[PDB]
Amino acid sequence: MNPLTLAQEIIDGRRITREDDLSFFLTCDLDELCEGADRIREACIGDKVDLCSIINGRSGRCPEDCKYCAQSAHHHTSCEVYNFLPEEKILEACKMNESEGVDRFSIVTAGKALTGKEFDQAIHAYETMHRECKIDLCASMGFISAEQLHRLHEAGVTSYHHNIETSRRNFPNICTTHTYDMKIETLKKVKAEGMCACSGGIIGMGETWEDRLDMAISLAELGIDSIPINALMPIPGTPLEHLPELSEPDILRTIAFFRYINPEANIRLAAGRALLTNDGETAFKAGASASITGNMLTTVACATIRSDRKMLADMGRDVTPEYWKEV
Ligand SMILES: C[S@+](CC[C@H](N)C(=O)[O-])C[C@H]1O[C@@H](n2cnc3c(N)ncnc32)[C@H](O)[C@@H]1O
Ligand SMILES: C[C@@H]1NC(=O)N[C@@H]1CCCCCC(=O)O
Ligand code: SF4
Ligand SMILES: [Cl-]
Ligand SMILES: [Fe+3]
Repeated sequence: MNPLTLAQEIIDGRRITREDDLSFFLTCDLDELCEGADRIREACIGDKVDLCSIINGRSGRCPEDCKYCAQSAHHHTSCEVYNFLPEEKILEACKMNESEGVDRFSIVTAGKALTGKEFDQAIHAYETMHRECKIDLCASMGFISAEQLHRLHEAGVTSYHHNIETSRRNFPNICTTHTYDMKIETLKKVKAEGMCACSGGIIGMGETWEDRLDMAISLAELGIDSIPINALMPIPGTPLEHLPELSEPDILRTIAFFRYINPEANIRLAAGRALLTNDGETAFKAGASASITGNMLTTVACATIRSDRKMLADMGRDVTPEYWKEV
């Protein structure tokens, strides 16, 4: 077995399982694994690169203890602190991302879960966006209930984001206040609601190569539709502030095997894209088919949205959103 023929087999319908020799993806040649991942992406996704965007709808004060997170109240960081934003600020950002041609937009909230009056405020914001704007809609709100997921879906939200973060084995080393099992339960609810599930995690936090493979396999078993691969941005004041940043070859290997293991998913670049040369150009040629663009939650964009769209179009990818296709 070799990466080039294995990519052909997957194009022709083979699917990697937990019982396959996953160590192959660690020992095989990187450039061949990238080439094969790009071919799998071309066959299963095609040339569209889906671009999404986010707003930090509620910043800081989270009681959870995730070791990477700027917004955990267990850490003293530079993060802004505010309760759920006024609707006008959300609509301003939605309209801006639509003016720039982004495919979808998400409200992302710090906290264990968004509940009660602030949840109602989010719903109202989605109703206004669904009425006024053509850009598609996502939410990332923590451990919400099935009834809340249905309310989001009825208001026009089509994807729910809930990252597994790390492998099951490594999860207790990153967070003690909630569990990996709790993440999987939310994801099952997202699928039962008929929404797209967007779930990935963070690499470079000290997890092993085998943990990264287990993340990829676990998301494949769930049928996850969109998989954000964040490289750690070490945040000053958090426990992980002094971890070394990942190299481009290590990120590319990860993107590529996530593509082999999740051939039909959008493998999506997310935080840490500045670690890649040319703001991720090579990753789009190594299995990635989607990216978050523009500003993140407490850190700034690696480039403007326009720069990302021009880079992708110049390499021959399609970045025209559906709402700009008039005829
Ligand atoms: C989506 S959560 C917000 C909603 C909710 N509180 C939750 O945890 O599901 C924000 C996402 O940002 C990513 N993230 C946070 N801090 C990061 C960092 N320093 N480097 C890379 N990714 C990070 C994590 O993967 C996390 O899932
Ligand atoms: C929510 C978006 N979806 C995802 O998987 N990561 C994004 C957020 C990245 C945050 C990077 C660190 C920060 O800005 O605090
Ligand atoms: S639950 Fe979400 S906001 Fe809270 S510390 Fe963890 S990643 Fe950050
Ligand atoms: Cl756990
Ligand atoms: Fe603490």
